[PDB]
Amino acid sequence: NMDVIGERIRRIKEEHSSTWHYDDENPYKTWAYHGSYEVKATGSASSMINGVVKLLTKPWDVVPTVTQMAMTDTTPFGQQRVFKEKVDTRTPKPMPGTRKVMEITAGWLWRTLGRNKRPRLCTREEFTKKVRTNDSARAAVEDEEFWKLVDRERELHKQGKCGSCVYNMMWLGARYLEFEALGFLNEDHWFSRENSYSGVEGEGLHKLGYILRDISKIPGGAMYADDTAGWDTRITEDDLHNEEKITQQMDPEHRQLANAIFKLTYQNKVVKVQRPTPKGTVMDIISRKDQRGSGQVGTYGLNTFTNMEAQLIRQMEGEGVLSKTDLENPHLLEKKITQWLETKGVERLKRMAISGDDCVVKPIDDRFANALLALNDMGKVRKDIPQWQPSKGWHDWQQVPFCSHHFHELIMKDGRKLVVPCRPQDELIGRARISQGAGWSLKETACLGKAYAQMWALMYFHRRDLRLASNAICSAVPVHWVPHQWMTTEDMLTVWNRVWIEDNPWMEDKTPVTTWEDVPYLGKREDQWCGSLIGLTSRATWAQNILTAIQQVRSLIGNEEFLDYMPS
Ligand SMILES: CC(=O)Oc1ccc2oc(=O)sc2c1
Ligand SMILES: [Zn+2]
Ligand SMILES: [Zn+2]
Repeated sequence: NMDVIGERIRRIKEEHSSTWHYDDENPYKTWAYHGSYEVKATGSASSMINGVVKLLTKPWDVVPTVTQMAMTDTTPFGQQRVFKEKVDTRTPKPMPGTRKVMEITAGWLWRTLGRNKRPRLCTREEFTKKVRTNDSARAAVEDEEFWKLVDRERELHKQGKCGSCVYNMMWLGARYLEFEALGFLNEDHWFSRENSYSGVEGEGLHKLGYILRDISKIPGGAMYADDTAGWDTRITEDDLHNEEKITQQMDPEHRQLANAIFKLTYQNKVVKVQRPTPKGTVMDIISRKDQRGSGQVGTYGLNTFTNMEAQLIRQMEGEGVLSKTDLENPHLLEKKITQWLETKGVERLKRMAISGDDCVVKPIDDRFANALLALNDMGKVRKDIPQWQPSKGWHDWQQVPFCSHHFHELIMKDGRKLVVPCRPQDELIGRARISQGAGWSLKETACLGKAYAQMWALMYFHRRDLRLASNAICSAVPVHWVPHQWMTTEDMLTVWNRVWIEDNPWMEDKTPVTTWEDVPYLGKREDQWCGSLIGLTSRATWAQNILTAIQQVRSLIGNEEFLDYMPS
């Protein structure tokens, strides 16, 4: 406990020797509380509306989901409330047999993931380049020799000590050191689909639907997509020990630094959290030994790894490999587990799409639906369902939720088929109406709106309202103002052809599309089912007079150069 985190706590208290105290009105139940000092609030109850896209989406002024997205509470008041929900709980220890199959599966999964690639340290030059292309963390620290502070803390890590690696709910220094030891998982694409079979790292939203359709071709039962209640809070001490096994593939200098990250920063953590008190705002210093910190490099990759392991074990239980007697058995035999992993594991990974805590799996049959002993005992309890009620799956991949989307198959006029991402339209419009940052000119606000308009033309062109609104936004913003593929000056029909035709591996016929008229929409019934306002008179009035709203935005912007992108 204190031998690992003590030095960090001593430096925090010494820096704030004035106003340091032990408040017993602290609410912490499952975290170790250490002390508090005096800062005052950072955050807001709601953020600003993007006025450009708001002026151009008037019928959605009267939509409750759009209004709610007036940002969440980042104030210390709102910060303490998120803490009560799930962060301040304890996950029960898994049973001894459960712990063993997790260890066996983790060993096999890391060896499979490391079959072609080798771990490596990441570099100051990589970290610096990443920042520039996107005790405070800015683009201003990497040009200053603050790398000597990084250098001094690394020497502590090499001795098994930690001095200043703390996260809140040098800071950039702690995150560089984590990137240095574990950044290879992301930078060398360990969870790409080719390397991990279940992963989708770097695939991109326009590919996820095609992947789901490919999974549907595998013989088996329904497709299951269970959400876990607060996944990051359900990462156990056993989970962290299993994730640590990647260090066995490292060179000793690398192993030493990654072992320091795992033991001192993941399996012992020191956290700052703001709290309101009748005297004001207060920064509390807390610590615990399990759960995952969301503000960390490698959070995504390690969550993907542990979810891959968890879903494999659930497939195991569905197929009869694991029983309740096995999960309780402290002397469980490895044989049947290893044999299943070596004969079936890769085939079973291919039945899954897994992005962090988000998973889709198509097991060999539907026994999986009621295979819940290991899933619950591992702590990955499903959200908003009785603990032992069978999972409900889908027999249409187009109904499966993944990455906050579902995916529609679209027949183009020329007969070729697209697979497009989609979500309830109010979520897309509600997000595009939110800017963040207080001191943002009309120009920066117009550029962000243009950025949303280009994403809509590239990803959501098939929704009638969004293509209209996207065209209206781009007509209202100067053509020469410029805001992953939707941040450029290229003609959006050109970018569309590159993404959906040219570089699309599921499009055999590379024949380019020459007009937006050849770019299809969802069927009208599906468009309305997914939130379209087409068919309402307030939408027809908006569409009919949209040039008026465009010209009003142009009048206020000034005498810049505008192009008309023809919105009705
Ligand atoms: C064929 C065509 O002109 O389509 C578009 C649509 C939106 C848009 O926003 C830009 O910056 S360029 C651009 C082109
Ligand atoms: Zn440290
Ligand atoms: Zn849809």
